[PDB]
Amino acid sequence: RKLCSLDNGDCDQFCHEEQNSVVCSCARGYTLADNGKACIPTGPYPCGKQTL
Amino acid sequence: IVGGQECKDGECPWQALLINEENEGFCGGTILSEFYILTAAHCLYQAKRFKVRVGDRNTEQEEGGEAVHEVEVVIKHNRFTKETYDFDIAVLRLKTPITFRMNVAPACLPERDWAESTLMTQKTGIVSGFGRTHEKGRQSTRLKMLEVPYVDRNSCKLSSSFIITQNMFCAGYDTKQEDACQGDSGGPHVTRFKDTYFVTGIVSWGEGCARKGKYGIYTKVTAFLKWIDRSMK
Ligand SMILES: CN1CCc2nc(C(=O)Nc3ccccc3NC(=O)c3cc4cc(Cl)ccc4[nH]3)sc2C1
Ligand SMILES: [Ca+2]
Ligand SMILES: [Ca+2]
Repeated sequence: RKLCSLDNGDCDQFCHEEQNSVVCSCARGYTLADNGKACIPTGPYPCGKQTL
Repeated sequence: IVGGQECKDGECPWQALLINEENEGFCGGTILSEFYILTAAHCLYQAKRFKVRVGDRNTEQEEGGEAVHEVEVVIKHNRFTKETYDFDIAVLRLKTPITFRMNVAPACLPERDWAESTLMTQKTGIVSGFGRTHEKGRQSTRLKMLEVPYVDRNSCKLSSSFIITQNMFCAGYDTKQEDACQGDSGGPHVTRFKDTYFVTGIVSWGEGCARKGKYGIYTKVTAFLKWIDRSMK
């Protein structure tokens, strides 16, 4: 396994293979972090999170 | 839901409930955003007029977090077929926006290719609803959830007395007495990925509930992502 097939490319959410490298992206309501891998919720009640 | 567990506080916040004029639930839905609910097309033929309740876990008692929303626009898939329940999907636009809060939050829409190779290849997804607790019984007054295994397409073709189109997928157990049931229809099938929940299915149909060698049949959300996106404008 390589790229996205290897632990989701280390991405938090979506992983695509562009050229021969991993590109991570995020659902609406999240932004991609500086490290280009983590997804940071932009508000309260982002999609997909159980509520606390 | 037959078997399964109660949704505890805050566990199933994307659940919606369609309620008829008599204020009784008849189908589920999934919150996609402040204005849009995802449900099953077949649910639209079961009430002349209906509204959407969000934030409810116990229909026996208003616990203050519940809200009702009227439906402005119904968008039913044009290719839905009563015969086979193919294209069993609809989107509802609400007249007024949902306020997100404890027990009210949207599920994420995934991207199609990643969803198919990454989410639908996981072991299990989670289905939820206020439907029947047994094939012949009454509807749950509490919101229940159930973890259901994804089922091989071939196994599911063989198990089924009705055609399984490519717009459907199967989930559930061979013999174990756990399954969605009547009244769960329209509701969420979600797949967890790293503590984030993405919508992957719509509760569509089954031959009875929890029968041996039978599975639950869900609308395959990934086949409709563009349609949904268009419908939400
Ligand atoms: C092509 N068809 C469309 C609708 C249908 N409905 C059928 C049917 O047998 N319904 C039923 C009659 C009496 C009591 C219960 C049920 N089941 C249900 O209502 C039911 C919906 C459902 C959804 C999931 Cl994901 C899993 C199990 C399920 N069971 S068989 C069938 C075939
Ligand atoms: Ca209540
Ligand atoms: Ca079964």
